[PDB]
Amino acid sequence: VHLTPEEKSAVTALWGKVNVDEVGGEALGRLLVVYPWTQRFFESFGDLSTPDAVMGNPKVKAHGKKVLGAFSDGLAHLDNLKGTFATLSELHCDKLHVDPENFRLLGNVLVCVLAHHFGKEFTPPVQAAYQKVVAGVANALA
Amino acid sequence: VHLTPEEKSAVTALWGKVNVDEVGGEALGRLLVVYPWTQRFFESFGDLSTPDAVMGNPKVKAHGKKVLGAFSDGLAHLDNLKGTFATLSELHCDKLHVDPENFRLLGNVLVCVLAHHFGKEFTPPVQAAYQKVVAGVANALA
Amino acid sequence: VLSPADKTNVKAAWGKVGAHAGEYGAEALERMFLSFPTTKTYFPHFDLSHGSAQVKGHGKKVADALTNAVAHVDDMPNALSALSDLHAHKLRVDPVNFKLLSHCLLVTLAAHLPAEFTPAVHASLDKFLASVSTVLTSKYR
Amino acid sequence: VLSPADKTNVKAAWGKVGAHAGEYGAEALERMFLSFPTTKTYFPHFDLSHGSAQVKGHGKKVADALTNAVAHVDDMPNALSALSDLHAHKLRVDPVNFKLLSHCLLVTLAAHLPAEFTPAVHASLDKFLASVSTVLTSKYR
Ligand code: HEM
Ligand code: HEM
Ligand code: HEM
Ligand code: HEM
Repeated sequence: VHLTPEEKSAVTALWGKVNVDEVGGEALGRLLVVYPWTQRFFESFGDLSTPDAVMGNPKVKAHGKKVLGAFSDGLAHLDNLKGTFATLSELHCDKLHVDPENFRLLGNVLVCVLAHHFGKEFTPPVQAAYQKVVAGVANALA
Repeated sequence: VHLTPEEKSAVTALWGKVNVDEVGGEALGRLLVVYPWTQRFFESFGDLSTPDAVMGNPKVKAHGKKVLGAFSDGLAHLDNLKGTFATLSELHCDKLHVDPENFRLLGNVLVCVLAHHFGKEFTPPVQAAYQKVVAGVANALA
Repeated sequence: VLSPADKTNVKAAWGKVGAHAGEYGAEALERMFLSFPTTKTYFPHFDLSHGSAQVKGHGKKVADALTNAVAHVDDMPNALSALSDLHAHKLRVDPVNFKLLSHCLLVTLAAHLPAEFTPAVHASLDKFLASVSTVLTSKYR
Repeated sequence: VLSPADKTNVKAAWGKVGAHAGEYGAEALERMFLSFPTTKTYFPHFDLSHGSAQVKGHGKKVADALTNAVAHVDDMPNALSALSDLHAHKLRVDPVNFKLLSHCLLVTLAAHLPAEFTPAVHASLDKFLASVSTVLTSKYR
């Protein structure tokens, strides 16, 4: 996961404009709605029974924020991603088994949510930089 | 990739009984046969037009051996697997520049051919030790 | 797109399995649970140790679902309708897990049918198991 | 597999795309070629740089294949018959790559239709694209 400076620029230039308080919840919500089997990994998380139900379930929105944090943490330490998400997957015991594909799906959902919030600004090369990131972070959680 | 000692016993014991010269060729042919798209990465290898053909093709059989060779060397270099399939992916330029999934398909096919040759000796615990291995390897090459 | 020849290879391979139906289903489960331990979260209320009455019983249940698909291979969606619902809606099974069992099922066949598990028969059983797995996941799509 | 309300959501979403059809297929391809660079091996005889006339035409070919699936959503295998054949037999496309284009297409719509890309609509578009990909890859199964 070596990002070139242009890749680094693209990711961080956009990630400062991010409504941190909400985009995590948008991303985690849309995952539980678009890929329903992911609800199994929560549903001990309130009512997860509709788009609307999920989009405004408080523990969704709250854990969205952690997800976004987790991500910025990957940003600041690309070259050592397994060592940043070390105590992360560890402090979860056995809540982060799932299969690495659903980390990749979460990361693609986030990409969809960024593009949704930035439109034209989320250009194809900006996407490519983020895909590199989501990729390395996914594979870290493993 | 931590193999336990009994996982290690399982793998190595079976692995010495293995007729190297061709189990590799059996596993690479079944790949081109079971998942046809993978022929695109060869077909320079000659005719890949029927089960019978792929199984017979000489370059299939030859690279079967190389493939088995890569495996024994991952067996002898688990904890820094990346630090072993480095020369491997590098000397290929952009020949292993394909989705990680297909490295995992090759692994499973091999597991099938090992079970095929060892029947009852390929117990579920022996299989599981080998799944750990193919996984670390695939994640190394990519 | 199961061709006439995949259908022939699958009915064949199956027939040889014979009554070792459930047994081979049990072993596939056991292979799955040891090789892919994430999968064990779906069976918390099971004992998953060797010789489990519960893995035998469910292994027989999975083998008969499969036999049913074989037996109704041209109308698998209707045949597996209720199982599509169970796995997708009810149990919320991650779709990846069907690739893992399918593979433990082909490993188990390989190990018990060294004569029947030719390249051609392997490819047709894989196509068959991918078609079943597609149905069982079709209430996600 | 596709509910009446998926069908409504997908036809709605294509509605707003309007004539930006080909364009958005072009851009989805470019997102795929830049984000998933293995995919470029399928297009060697293509110049894949920004504003390629070739990525626009192909991008318009892909956009009309999909509009055709939408128009014939209840019989996609017959509709997409000839493209199933193209993609699996002639071109031997790796199935994983359909998941990648699908994602780049969902990302392109997200970027061009902020109001229409509700969670519900995103789900439906994901399901529609998964059914199309299942068709395009069905002559492997
Ligand atoms: C999938 C990506 C996930 C990420 C990135 C993530 C992130 C985090 C972070 C950063 C923390 C520490 C911060 C803090 O404690 O305030 C934490 C703790 C925690 N995580 Fe997660 N988590 C994920 C999935 C899950 C799942 C699936 C569960 C349970 C079903 C879960 C349950 C918890 C709990 C209970 C805590 C500590 C207490 C709490 O705040 O609820 N997480 N997680
Ligand atoms: C995917 C798993 C693959 C493995 C494990 C593998 C293994 C190897 C190894 C170990 C060598 C060096 C031989 C030695 O020093 O003993 C080699 C060389 C080579 N590889 Fe591969 N390879 C793979 C895929 C491919 C592909 C897809 C191609 C495409 C044509 C390819 C083409 C070649 C060629 C032409 C050589 C040099 C000539 C030869 O020794 O055959 N390989 N490979
Ligand atoms: C070839 C693919 C599969 C077939 C044919 C199949 C078949 C079945 C059948 C027939 C039942 C009903 C059993 C009964 O009535 O007692 C069932 C239930 C169940 N299936 Fe599957 N299944 C498949 C794949 C999977 C996978 C991959 C998982 C999860 C990893 C899974 C998890 C379950 C669970 C948890 C139950 C309920 C267990 C219980 O409470 O008894 N199945 N399946
Ligand atoms: C939604 C999924 C897809 C659709 C609707 C689609 C559609 C099409 C169409 C309509 C054509 C015919 C174009 C013509 O005759 O000029 C075509 C050809 C082609 N498709 Fe796709 N395709 C899809 C997925 C893919 C993927 C994932 C790849 C590769 C990664 C791919 C690679 C190709 C290639 C290489 C050609 C031939 C290029 C040429 O020589 O002009 N397609 N596709």
